[PDB]
Amino acid sequence: AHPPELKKFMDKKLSLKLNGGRHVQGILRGFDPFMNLVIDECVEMATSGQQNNIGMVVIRGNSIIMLEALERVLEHH
Amino acid sequence: VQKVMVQPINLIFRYLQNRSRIQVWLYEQVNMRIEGCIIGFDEYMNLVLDDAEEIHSKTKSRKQLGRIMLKGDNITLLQSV
Amino acid sequence: SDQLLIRPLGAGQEVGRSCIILEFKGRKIMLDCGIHPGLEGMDALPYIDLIDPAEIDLLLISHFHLDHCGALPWFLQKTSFKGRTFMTHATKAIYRWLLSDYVKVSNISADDMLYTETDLEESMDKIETINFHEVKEVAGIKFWCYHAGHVLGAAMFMIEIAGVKLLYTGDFSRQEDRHLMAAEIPNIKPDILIIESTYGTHIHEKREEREARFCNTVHDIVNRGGRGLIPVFALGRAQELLLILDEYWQNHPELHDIPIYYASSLAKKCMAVYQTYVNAMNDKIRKQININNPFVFKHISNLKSMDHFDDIGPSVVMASPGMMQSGLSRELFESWCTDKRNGVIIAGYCVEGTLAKHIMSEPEEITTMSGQKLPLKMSVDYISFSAHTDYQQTSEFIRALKPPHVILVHGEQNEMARLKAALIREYEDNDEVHIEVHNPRNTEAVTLNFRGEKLAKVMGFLADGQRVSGILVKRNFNYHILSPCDLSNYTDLAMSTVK
Amino acid sequence: TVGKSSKMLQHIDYRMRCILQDGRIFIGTFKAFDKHMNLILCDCDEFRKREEKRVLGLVLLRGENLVSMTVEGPPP
Amino acid sequence: SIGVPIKVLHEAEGHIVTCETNTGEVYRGKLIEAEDNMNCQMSNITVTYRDGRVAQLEQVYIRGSKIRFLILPDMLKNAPMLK
Amino acid sequence: MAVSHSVKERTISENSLIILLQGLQGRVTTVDLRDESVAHGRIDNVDAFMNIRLAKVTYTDRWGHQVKLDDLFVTGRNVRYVHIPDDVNITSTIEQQLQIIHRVRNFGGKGQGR
Amino acid sequence: MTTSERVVDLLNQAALITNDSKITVLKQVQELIINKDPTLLDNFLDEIIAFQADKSIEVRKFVIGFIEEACKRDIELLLKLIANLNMLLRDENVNVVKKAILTMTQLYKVALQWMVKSRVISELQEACWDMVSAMAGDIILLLDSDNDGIRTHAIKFVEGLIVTLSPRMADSEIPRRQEHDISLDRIPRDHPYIQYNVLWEEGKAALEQLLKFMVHPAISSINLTTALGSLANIARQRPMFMSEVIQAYETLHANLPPTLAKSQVSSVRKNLKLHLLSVLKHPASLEFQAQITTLLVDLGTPQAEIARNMP
Amino acid sequence: PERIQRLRRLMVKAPRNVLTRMPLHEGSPLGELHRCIREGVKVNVHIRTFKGLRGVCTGFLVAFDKFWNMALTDVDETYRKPQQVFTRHINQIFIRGENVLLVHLA
Amino acid sequence: LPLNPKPFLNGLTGKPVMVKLKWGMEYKGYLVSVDGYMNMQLANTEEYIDGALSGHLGEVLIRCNNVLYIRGVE
Amino acid sequence: TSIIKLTTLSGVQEESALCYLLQVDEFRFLLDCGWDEHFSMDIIDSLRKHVHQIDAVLLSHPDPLHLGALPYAVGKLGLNCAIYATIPVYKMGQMFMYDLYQSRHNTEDFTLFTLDDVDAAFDKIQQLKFSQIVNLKGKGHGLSITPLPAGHMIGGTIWKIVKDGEEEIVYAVDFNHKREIHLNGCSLEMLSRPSLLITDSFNATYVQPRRKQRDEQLLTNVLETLRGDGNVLIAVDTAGRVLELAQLLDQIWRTKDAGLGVYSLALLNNVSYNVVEFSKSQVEWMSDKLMRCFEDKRNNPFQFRHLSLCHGLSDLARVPSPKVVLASQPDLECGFSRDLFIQWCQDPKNSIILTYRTTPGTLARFLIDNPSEKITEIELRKRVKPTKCISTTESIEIKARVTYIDYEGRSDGDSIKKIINQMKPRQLIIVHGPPEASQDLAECCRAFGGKDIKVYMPKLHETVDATSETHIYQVRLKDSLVSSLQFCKAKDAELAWIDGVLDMIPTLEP
RNA sequence: CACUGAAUCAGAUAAAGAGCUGUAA
RNA sequence: UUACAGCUCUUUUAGAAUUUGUCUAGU
Ligand SMILES: [Zn+2]
Ligand SMILES: [Zn+2]
Repeated sequence: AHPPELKKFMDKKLSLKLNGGRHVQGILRGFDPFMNLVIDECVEMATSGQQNNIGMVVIRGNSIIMLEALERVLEHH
Repeated sequence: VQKVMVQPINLIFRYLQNRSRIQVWLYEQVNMRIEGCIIGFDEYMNLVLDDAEEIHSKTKSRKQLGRIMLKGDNITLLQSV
Repeated sequence: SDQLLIRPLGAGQEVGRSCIILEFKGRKIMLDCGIHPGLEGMDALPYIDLIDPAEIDLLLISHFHLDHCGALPWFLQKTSFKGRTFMTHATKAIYRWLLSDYVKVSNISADDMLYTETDLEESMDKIETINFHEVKEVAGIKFWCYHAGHVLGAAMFMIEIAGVKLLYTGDFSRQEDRHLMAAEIPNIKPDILIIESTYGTHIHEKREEREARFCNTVHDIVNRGGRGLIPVFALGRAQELLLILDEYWQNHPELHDIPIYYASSLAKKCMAVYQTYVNAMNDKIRKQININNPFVFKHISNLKSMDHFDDIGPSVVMASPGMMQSGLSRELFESWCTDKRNGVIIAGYCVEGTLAKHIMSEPEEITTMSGQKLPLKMSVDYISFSAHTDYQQTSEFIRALKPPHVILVHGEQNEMARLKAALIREYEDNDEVHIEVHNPRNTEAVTLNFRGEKLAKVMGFLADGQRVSGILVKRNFNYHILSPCDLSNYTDLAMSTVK
Repeated sequence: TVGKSSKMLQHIDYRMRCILQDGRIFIGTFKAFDKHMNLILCDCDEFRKREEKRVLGLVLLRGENLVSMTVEGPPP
Repeated sequence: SIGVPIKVLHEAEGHIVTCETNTGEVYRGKLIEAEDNMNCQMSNITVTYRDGRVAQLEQVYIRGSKIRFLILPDMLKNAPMLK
Repeated sequence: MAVSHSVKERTISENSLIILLQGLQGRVTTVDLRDESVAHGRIDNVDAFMNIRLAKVTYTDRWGHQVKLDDLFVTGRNVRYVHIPDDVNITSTIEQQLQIIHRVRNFGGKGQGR
Repeated sequence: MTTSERVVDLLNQAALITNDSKITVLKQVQELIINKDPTLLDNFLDEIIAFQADKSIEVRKFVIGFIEEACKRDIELLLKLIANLNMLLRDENVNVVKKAILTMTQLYKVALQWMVKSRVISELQEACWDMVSAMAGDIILLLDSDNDGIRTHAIKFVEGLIVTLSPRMADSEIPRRQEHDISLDRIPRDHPYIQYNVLWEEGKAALEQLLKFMVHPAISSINLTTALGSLANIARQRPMFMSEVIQAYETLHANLPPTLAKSQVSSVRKNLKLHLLSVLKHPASLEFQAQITTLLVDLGTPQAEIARNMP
Repeated sequence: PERIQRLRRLMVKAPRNVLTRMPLHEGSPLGELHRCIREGVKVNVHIRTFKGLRGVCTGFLVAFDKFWNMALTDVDETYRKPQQVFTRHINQIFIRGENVLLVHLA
Repeated sequence: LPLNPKPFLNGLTGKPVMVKLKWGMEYKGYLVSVDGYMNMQLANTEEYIDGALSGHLGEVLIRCNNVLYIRGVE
Repeated sequence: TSIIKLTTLSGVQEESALCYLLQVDEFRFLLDCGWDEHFSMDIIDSLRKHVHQIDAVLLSHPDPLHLGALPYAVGKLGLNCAIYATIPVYKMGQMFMYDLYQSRHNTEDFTLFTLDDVDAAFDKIQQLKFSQIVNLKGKGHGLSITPLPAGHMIGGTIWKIVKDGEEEIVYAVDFNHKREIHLNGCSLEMLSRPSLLITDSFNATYVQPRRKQRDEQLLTNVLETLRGDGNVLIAVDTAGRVLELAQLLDQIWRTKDAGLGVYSLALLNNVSYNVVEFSKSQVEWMSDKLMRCFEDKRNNPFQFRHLSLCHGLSDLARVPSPKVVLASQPDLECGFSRDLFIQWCQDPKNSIILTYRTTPGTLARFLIDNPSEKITEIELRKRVKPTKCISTTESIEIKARVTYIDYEGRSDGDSIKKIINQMKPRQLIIVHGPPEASQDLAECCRAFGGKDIKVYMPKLHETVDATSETHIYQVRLKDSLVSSLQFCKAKDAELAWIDGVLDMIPTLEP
């Protein structure tokens, strides 16, 4: 069970897409081989577009569909 | 400057020392959010909360629960309030 | 005082449970004690009750096969033996794991066990190690072992008791090998040869013709998309087969995609002995250790069990046991016998009553371990890899030494008697060489006379056709005759005076 | 996941009708698998549900999302 | 060792693929790196939502367990492993 | 009968209830799937992960459309019911399969096969 | 590369290792911040102690050994690392609590000596010592624990608790490794916070728990022969309790437990011979040669081995 | 024969199948479900649908598993297809424990 | 001082709990025993669906993957 | 009455080389030829006239002090005779000469011996094993050869010349009685009372500390330098005593509770990979404790999991910045042991641990005694032009912590003197060592020996006619041994007083 | 006709045991 | 004679809790 290669996303501004249509942004500060993320300065983008600063969070990796990059992230070949 | 990473087992354990009220978001259950204070957590992220309450987003009711043990399979986020 | 009694307590007119008592001038040497691999319980021991283990001086174990070292933890621990036992360095490192596998296979059999593994490990401290060609002395017995070939660590123990020089060859081979050397003809000619008689008057296919027929067999199986099963023993010829297939795939770039496996947990634990003891190899490997170890494989990996590898495309898996009683070499067969592309290669040997001997008659339908009947359609090829001597290598070995007395052990009674009949009619025409061949059975002693002049030395004050008077010291058999004055000069104890 | 008792090599390079959990039906040349039922199907079909057909090509199917495999026909 | 389809997915690193998640979104884009547990880093993504829309993204990273199937490029069907 | 050739796959079976429905390989059963589809055929070689490789099925979709097939392979996770036959006696066909594994795990020795 | 960038790289590495092989990486983090550059220990303290909540049991046993090696290097850090040592003592594993009792054995003498070197104390340091003494009294309650190993390490703790909380005399034979450790003679009695009379009765109340533990009928074998050597260490180092140890030796010698077999009854009888022979050399044992020499005859010791060790 | 006694004068685990794991689990909820094997208690198993409840099986219990897999025999299942209750009788069933919701006892 | 979840259930056996399942089903009763996977055996169990009493079931053995939270009720 | 004479060709009065010429009845054993560190020609001209009265060159311990002249004595001086040496002398002594050529070929135009002379001298060599009695065939007929373990380096031998009879001419130089980590000690009890012993007196006055006491001060010097963020240079051999320290260090770098593995062991030879690759092949040549831990646990004891081996300065720079390097040459004269000395002797946070006491004309003898700082020493480079070598001189200001810790495996003067006393050699010579310490060993073997010992202290180019008369003639007992009782070697078991006539080969008649 | 074999599941579960090697008293 | 680390073994028990080995989508 190899860990994720999320070192390219460290201290980058993510825009996470959780399950159930929930969507948060913020800056990654760490992870684990279960892909449980820690998101500093996390902003809750609600369904009505209302943004909510929710501090820094622990997001369980079981419910992370997709995480896009709002900043430039290194790529391999 | 490369900072040491904030692993997720640190920051849950940081709530345990601080006695800080958290607000759990639930896995595939958008309307209800458990809001308690961590007295203990497990290997599999089973949270023992205290003075916990269900926060229905549509009903706006705060059903007082008490000393519960939320399981790890249900957590999708750990907001700190 | 005068006679020499070679009493075969085992492997007399049989293969297995080897044991030879060597009694000459008060010293008893037991040569190469093992169990019989075809018997059960306490019957597999040699006839140890014909002697008492309290007065056996030496114990020279030739190599690590169970018919040559198997009865040893019973003998060193569970009897009244207090002598000194000797192996080579590479025998003892395989002995501890070869026999740890013995008490695991004899654990799922009947519970009248000979010994256990906690009785095996406390036997390792009583075993001393002789290196090759080095002269060790126990109770006045010089003995030094030669390279016997045939396995990694085997030995031909030359034994010299009072000028009578005997050679026990054990199981030896005289063909140059990929990882072994030929059996060494000594520069010292023995007075008594105790030689194996495993084949008698058989013959081998030539080595360049067997390894070509082997490599063409492995290559034709993987060209038709099939799987290659090579059932072989874990330690005898598995390691030599590996050198052939790894070398053969350095010489062929197209075969790099498919893989070669060896599937044994005994060959895993004993592969480090083949990587370490490079000085007991031949000259071909110990000059190739300058670049890289040839037992650190470049295209061959271990297979822990057949759950680990996916059976996608061709592969060559050489598992153990060799005669396919049970285990992983049997379940790889049953998974592969229902396809025409696959092919089994019986590289070792077979015994009547095993699956590897029943397959050679091409049965139409073999029986699974669970009782199911599977149609046998995979190709069967029998390619011998004997690592012993035929008649042209045993008779060449016995022309080079010319022993006055030859004792045949470690051979079945029909193939030992045909070897004695051939050795007698090979030396009944010429007159200057005389060989008296024996084939004694169990318990039947061979009485040989070796009367020799006793020679002493004066070197003290008596050293300068006159009279000789003084005190004489006998060390073990070496005599010295000295002055009464020269006990503080040569002898450790100088004098005795009371008032 | 799949162990060696279910011989998945029986139907290699065949044409396999694979029904997914959502209800879609993949029909393609069964190239390769693993111990997780990751299916390499070649020249695929996608039957949703009256029902529409889509041509996909070389589809890797995650083995969590497999319900039933059946044989459409011989190797074409 | 890893299986053949994971090795086949590593031989598609650097081509435009199609990924559909468990939630119904279809992700069309160049994939930069895929992992042994099918975690696919991708780039220059055209998405197609469950309700049916088109948005265009820059760089994503998809969890491997949240991928329903991957549509590999039709060039790749002549791989040395699929033969 | 037939057991697995994998120690990894026969000891998951020996320690679990799966060894039950490996005891009724060859009998016509009805396998109700997790998505409320019905598969009714002859069980052949169900593994340690309940991947049932049925033989000759009257497979029913979850909308009710019977499409009769000639081979079908059910995923282990997409199972809820295995309608085992009437003349089975559950605790005996478990003890028969545990007897078959016990004679494969030991299986005699040398000089005794023939 | 800088140590404060090598430690960060070894903590990003030890945060992604899943199995029990992270402690090879993680003991390297120990040796770089307490031995090579101890000034970084104040910086990376909050990231090592985060590994005490780990899934593995040897990672949280590393944290117990780390707090032991950081409080003996900087005892000022005990104000933070004592809230993280009781929850490793209240841990649900039993190999983890045995390591937490070993660490409380060394970090009680050092914690008490730190409380008396401070002539003035602070209220946050008041909250530390009553938390050390609360978890020192709970290891006494771990003599009633249902594990053989928890009871064994707790016996070796209360011998480090009796000797610490009972004063020295002129004939107190103390070894050269235990010389500068604190006793109850170098305590201050005019101290502000900690009190002499509280620790006076605390040292003998911990004795009474050790005494009645040994007259228990269901005491184990290796717990007994550790408690026999622990009564011999609180007699040679503290001759104030010489009248009480010999009373507990003869009570055990007249009343052995019948539950342990003869192959380990003779191991109790052998080791009881060794400690009574070793206590005889101590000069405060000459008062009670009517009891020690009486008991050694019943154990099977000749007169020559008794008469050789008389000082 | 006689020679084994001449050599003995020179001398100077349990099976772990599925059925042996049945009487275990005693300090657990699974071992209380072993009393239904012994005492013959009618067991009505709730079966999950994709999200919620599907039906109740109501059968005598034979031979359970770690995974809550179990072989009910005298089954009378009352279930609901996605309100139309359709009860059908099964003379012997195998329910895998992924689908079970809670084991009610009667 | 922290209170981990395995000491939480072991200090709650014999007491009235109210296990809420993942989809609104809720079962109060006397927690008898739990195991390492936290299967919850409940005795004298009555069912609360939608917060209202449905029916006294009896003895109820809830599988691990159904519990949302267990709550000590009084 | 064999004419046993030996001429000290070199290797006496602290010319710390070895080359001896022990004649046994017109059979010239050339015992143990070797160069010193800086290649003097005082042995080469002393071996021009003895390169044709020579046969059976008997080597010893693998190092250039015992086999260094042998690539030059074979490739240039042309001796065609048998060269008897054991297998680790063959495989590690070849490894010294590939790290004596190349360690100077990186710095200077070195053309004394080429690598084609190392191969030529190490192909005409007969690999022996310990206690392998080798009977010579030719102009020396009654002479047998027996190597016995010495314990200094791997496969280090003492020899045992035996003439037909009991003329026993044991050559025991630089031996070691203690059982160290990767070697077991020398026996010297299979030989009992010899006719001649050729021993050294290099440590005859040396009071050696305990091995447990000097493993602590190594570990104290290694740790305190590394905790202060500084490299450690260790000057060892390239195959002989580097196997002791790389086994001493790696069992400490494994089995300490702290995280030692952050500090990056190295092992700089030019041929360093083959050093550990051959030492993990001669496991049957090592200590019994070290051999039993292979035969019971299948771990090769030279399978190092912390020694990051390096072949040059380019491979050395790719390890983390604090490091413990054990250098190529024990003297600081050539190789990377000099190059790493000059790079970090100017930095006070570094340590330099000299482990071997070399010849007195060397830079590493200048640092063991007389510790000075502002000293002048040459610098030998080789720049890119095809290259060209540079010689230049510098003042270096040694301010690293230089410490000599004695890791040469030799016996001290209370055991190099006890073994000769526990033996009873009928003749003794004392053959290398200073004149201060050769007299200290001569005036105890003459004193606490017998009236007939006759020790020698020969000077350089001095022969010693060490042949003593104990005329021996071989009589075979003819008729009876029955009326006697024939007692044994152990104790007074019986009594064997025997009279008799002769018949002059002769016999004995009552 | 030449002499034995994957010990009841994953390259790391948990309690209680063992033996060797080393180093601290 | 005690206590800690390093590797090799023996019974008991786990191998049903987040990326495929026992389901909050099967919309
Ligand atoms: Zn053999
Ligand atoms: Zn044989």
